[PDB]
Amino acid sequence: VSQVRQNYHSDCEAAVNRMLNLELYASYTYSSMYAFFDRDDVALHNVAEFFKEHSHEEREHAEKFMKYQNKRGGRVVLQDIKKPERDEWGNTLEAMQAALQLEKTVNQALLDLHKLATDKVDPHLCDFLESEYLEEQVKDIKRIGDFITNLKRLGLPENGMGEYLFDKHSVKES
Amino acid sequence: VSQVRQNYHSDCEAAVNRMLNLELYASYTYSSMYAFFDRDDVALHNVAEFFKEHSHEEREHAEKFMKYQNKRGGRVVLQDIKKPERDEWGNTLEAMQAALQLEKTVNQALLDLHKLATDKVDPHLCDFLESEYLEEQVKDIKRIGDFITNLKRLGLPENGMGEYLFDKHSVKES
Amino acid sequence: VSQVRQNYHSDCEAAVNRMLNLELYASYTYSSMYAFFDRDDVALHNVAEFFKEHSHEEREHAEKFMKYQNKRGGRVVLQDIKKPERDEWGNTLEAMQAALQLEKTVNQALLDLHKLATDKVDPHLCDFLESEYLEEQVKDIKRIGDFITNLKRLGLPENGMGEYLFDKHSVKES
Amino acid sequence: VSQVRQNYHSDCEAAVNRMLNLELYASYTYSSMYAFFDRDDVALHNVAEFFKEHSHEEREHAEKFMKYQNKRGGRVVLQDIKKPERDEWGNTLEAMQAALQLEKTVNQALLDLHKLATDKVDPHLCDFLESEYLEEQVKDIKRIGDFITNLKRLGLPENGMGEYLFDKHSVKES
Ligand SMILES: [Cl-]
Ligand SMILES: [Cl-]
Ligand SMILES: [Cl-]
Ligand SMILES: [Cl-]
Ligand SMILES: [Cl-]
Ligand SMILES: [Cl-]
Ligand SMILES: [Cl-]
Ligand SMILES: [Cl-]
Ligand SMILES: [Cl-]
Ligand SMILES: [Cl-]
Ligand SMILES: [Cl-]
Ligand SMILES: [Cl-]
Ligand SMILES: [Cl-]
Ligand SMILES: [Cl-]
Ligand SMILES: [Cl-]
Ligand SMILES: [Cl-]
Ligand SMILES: [Cl-]
Ligand SMILES: [Cl-]
Ligand SMILES: [Cl-]
Ligand SMILES: [Cl-]
Ligand SMILES: [Cl-]
Ligand SMILES: [Cl-]
Ligand SMILES: [Cl-]
Ligand SMILES: [Cl-]
Ligand SMILES: [Cl-]
Ligand SMILES: [Cl-]
Ligand SMILES: [Cl-]
Ligand SMILES: [Cl-]
Ligand SMILES: [Cl-]
Ligand SMILES: [Cl-]
Ligand SMILES: [Cl-]
Ligand SMILES: [Cl-]
Ligand SMILES: [Cl-]
Ligand SMILES: [Cl-]
Ligand SMILES: [Cl-]
Ligand SMILES: [Cl-]
Ligand SMILES: [Cl-]
Ligand SMILES: [Cl-]
Ligand SMILES: [Cl-]
Ligand SMILES: [Cl-]
Ligand SMILES: [Cl-]
Ligand SMILES: [Fe+2]
Ligand SMILES: [Fe+2]
Ligand SMILES: [Fe+2]
Ligand SMILES: [Fe+2]
Ligand SMILES: [Fe+2]
Ligand SMILES: [Fe+2]
Ligand SMILES: [Fe+2]
Ligand SMILES: [Fe+2]
Ligand SMILES: [Fe+2]
Ligand SMILES: [Mg+2]
Ligand SMILES: [Mg+2]
Ligand SMILES: [Mg+2]
Ligand SMILES: [Mg+2]
Ligand SMILES: [Mg+2]
Ligand SMILES: [Mg+2]
Ligand SMILES: [Mg+2]
Ligand SMILES: [Mg+2]
Ligand SMILES: [Mg+2]
Ligand SMILES: [Mg+2]
Ligand SMILES: [Mg+2]
Ligand SMILES: [Mg+2]
Ligand SMILES: [Mg+2]
Ligand SMILES: [Mg+2]
Ligand SMILES: [Mg+2]
Ligand SMILES: [Mg+2]
Ligand SMILES: [Mg+2]
Ligand SMILES: [Mg+2]
Ligand SMILES: [Mg+2]
Ligand SMILES: [Mg+2]
Ligand SMILES: [Mg+2]
Ligand SMILES: [Mg+2]
Ligand SMILES: [Mg+2]
Ligand SMILES: [Mg+2]
Ligand SMILES: [Mg+2]
Ligand SMILES: [Mg+2]
Ligand SMILES: [Mg+2]
Ligand SMILES: [Mg+2]
Ligand SMILES: [Mg+2]
Ligand SMILES: [Mg+2]
Ligand SMILES: [Mg+2]
Ligand SMILES: [Mg+2]
Ligand SMILES: [Mg+2]
Repeated sequence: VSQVRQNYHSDCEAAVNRMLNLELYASYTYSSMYAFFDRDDVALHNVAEFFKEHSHEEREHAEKFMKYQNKRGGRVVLQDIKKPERDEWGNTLEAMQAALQLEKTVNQALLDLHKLATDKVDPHLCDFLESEYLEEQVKDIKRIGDFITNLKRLGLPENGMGEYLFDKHSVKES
Repeated sequence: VSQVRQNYHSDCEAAVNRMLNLELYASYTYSSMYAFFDRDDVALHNVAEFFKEHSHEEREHAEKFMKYQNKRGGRVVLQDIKKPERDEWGNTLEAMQAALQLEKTVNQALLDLHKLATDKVDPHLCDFLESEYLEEQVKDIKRIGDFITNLKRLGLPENGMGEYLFDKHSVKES
Repeated sequence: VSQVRQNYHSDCEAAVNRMLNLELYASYTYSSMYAFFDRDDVALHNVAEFFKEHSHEEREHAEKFMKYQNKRGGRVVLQDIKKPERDEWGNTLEAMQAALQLEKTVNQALLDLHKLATDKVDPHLCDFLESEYLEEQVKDIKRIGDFITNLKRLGLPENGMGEYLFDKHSVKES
Repeated sequence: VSQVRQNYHSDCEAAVNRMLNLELYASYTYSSMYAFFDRDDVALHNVAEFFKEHSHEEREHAEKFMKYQNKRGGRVVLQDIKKPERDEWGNTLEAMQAALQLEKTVNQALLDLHKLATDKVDPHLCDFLESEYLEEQVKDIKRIGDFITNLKRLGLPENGMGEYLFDKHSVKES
């Protein structure tokens, strides 16, 4: 084994690799949403830039797992990054609903990894997840939920003026 | 009696304690409104922060009565702070209507205390109410009335776009 | 359930509401201590301001639980804030002893909530308590214990000069 | 009558002259206390300077009544300023007790003048007293009461160390 390895279970090492892949998958889905809202026949540029920023965040999340793996003496093993589930995202409401589900999927994987780390008595991995992932996850889920509530209030999907107003007032001006 | 006490009637001392409690009650009601508008299924954050700020203002009002009591040689006597009348506040219009009524209730108590102070020939207490409470009360009542007029103009409760616009333009961006 | 809710047990939601109430109760007790030490026949103004500051801290603690509740998709439910156990607090030693007991009561409730969160496998709630509450609690308990030791050294309750000196040197000049 | 005179009763004019004299009397008493604490066999210089400052404040109070009289078209009429009741003031506790009584005597005269102004339906004079005199009076009475409580706590009159400590910590370093 690696000269640095201590209290790091093979199962946790493998699960970290799977989590890395999921972060990259999430990044790619957000990239797709960016490209969709940038289309000339969609043209909601603040929404597009919101998703582009989140795509970058998720890739940073992935890189943090790579660094973590090496710090513990595990070995990064990469797999294909699967393309997103859709090629087009409907409108801001449909995209935000998909984002909420994606964030909850990522959250569940993080919680499952915490359970595994707990089972294998790995407090360093528990701390890493709690300090770097779990709270930012709850914050993102809350933000997207708040957005969905406002999109519904604004009459999405039917109310185009509502969708226009959301892009101008609810997401940061880019 | 207290060595500082002069021209301070027992009835006024007691009424100041009751007014202190009412300020704390008002604070707590505004706290509840803050928490409601912060819910993910309500998500009107500028409205939420408006009510949070008012909750802090009312607690400051209460503390000013505590200080006043001691300055005159009266004794602060606290009672339970009753929970607010509602657990959920409907929407921005319903909440603002409740706020208007609350501010008028507080105003009536201040006016009643002024009547008592006048009856007991206590010009210091009259001045305190006039200089620190009565005008700020009229200003807050006017502000909330103006808000209600605009919420009705915007089609509340039915018009969700109107409610969204109020939160963006009528209350301070937080 | 709330669209944001994930891995949040009803028992934990309820316990967070109870903890919120306890924070408000603690705030109110400290408010009472402030008013007592501000009396003309007590007149220990640095001690008074110490308790006023702690009253504000506890209310901030309460507000942080409200925000937490909403972030997780729980619902804030408020109850009456009970008045403090005493109307007068004796002297600086008696008040500090009551403060120590209060801080230990709050600490026990936080520890009990951590046990519940652990039982329900909620690492986000565990992290929240550990990162935002448990250490600041230990620090406050240590500070108050240190104060009590010094008040006893200074000859409280009998030694009025000792009590005067504590207010001038041990608590921050306000 | 004076070309400016309007709604100013002769009784109020006379009472303003009497109040002016009382302010000058209070100033002179505080001057005497200053000189006493400046004695080489008393030598409490921060206490001395406290009383000197208050002597100046009272003379400013007197001058404000002179200005007021002329603003309303009344005529300033001066009488002898009687010497203080004592030639020596015992110690810090005795002096502060005399100061408390003096401030309450001045306060009673201000309250009596407010009653007269009310009886003669003079809202300008009522406002003047409320805005310029009554609250600063309550503040000074509270401050002196707080001092007396602390002097007693410090073991005055017998405890010379207590008296020394009061001069160093309770009154401003001059
Ligand atoms: Cl290992
Ligand atoms: Cl181990
Ligand atoms: Cl692997
Ligand atoms: Cl496959
Ligand atoms: Cl999808
Ligand atoms: Cl598709
Ligand atoms: Cl998903
Ligand atoms: Cl985090
Ligand atoms: Cl939003
Ligand atoms: Cl609509
Ligand atoms: Cl705008
Ligand atoms: Cl009285
Ligand atoms: Cl009177
Ligand atoms: Cl009462
Ligand atoms: Cl009741
Ligand atoms: Cl109501
Ligand atoms: Cl309700
Ligand atoms: Cl009401
Ligand atoms: Cl006002
Ligand atoms: Cl408005
Ligand atoms: Cl409408
Ligand atoms: Cl859940
Ligand atoms: Cl789970
Ligand atoms: Cl509950
Ligand atoms: Cl009960
Ligand atoms: Cl107690
Ligand atoms: Cl009691
Ligand atoms: Cl307790
Ligand atoms: Cl902490
Ligand atoms: Cl200490
Ligand atoms: Cl001792
Ligand atoms: Cl006239
Ligand atoms: Cl007239
Ligand atoms: Cl005259
Ligand atoms: Cl004579
Ligand atoms: Cl005398
Ligand atoms: Cl004499
Ligand atoms: Cl006198
Ligand atoms: Cl004043
Ligand atoms: Cl003092
Ligand atoms: Cl003594
Ligand atoms: Fe992520
Ligand atoms: Fe994410
Ligand atoms: Fe108020
Ligand atoms: Fe108010
Ligand atoms: Fe706009
Ligand atoms: Fe607390
Ligand atoms: Fe505390
Ligand atoms: Fe004066
Ligand atoms: Fe004076
Ligand atoms: Mg090797
Ligand atoms: Mg392996
Ligand atoms: Mg495929
Ligand atoms: Mg842990
Ligand atoms: Mg953290
Ligand atoms: Mg994030
Ligand atoms: Mg995320
Ligand atoms: Mg995340
Ligand atoms: Mg937000
Ligand atoms: Mg007494
Ligand atoms: Mg009474
Ligand atoms: Mg009830
Ligand atoms: Mg005013
Ligand atoms: Mg106001
Ligand atoms: Mg108000
Ligand atoms: Mg008010
Ligand atoms: Mg306005
Ligand atoms: Mg729903
Ligand atoms: Mg439940
Ligand atoms: Mg009870
Ligand atoms: Mg920490
Ligand atoms: Mg603390
Ligand atoms: Mg604490
Ligand atoms: Mg604490
Ligand atoms: Mg320390
Ligand atoms: Mg003429
Ligand atoms: Mg005349
Ligand atoms: Mg004579
Ligand atoms: Mg004033
Ligand atoms: Mg003054
Ligand atoms: Mg004065
Ligand atoms: Mg005065
Ligand atoms: Mg003071």
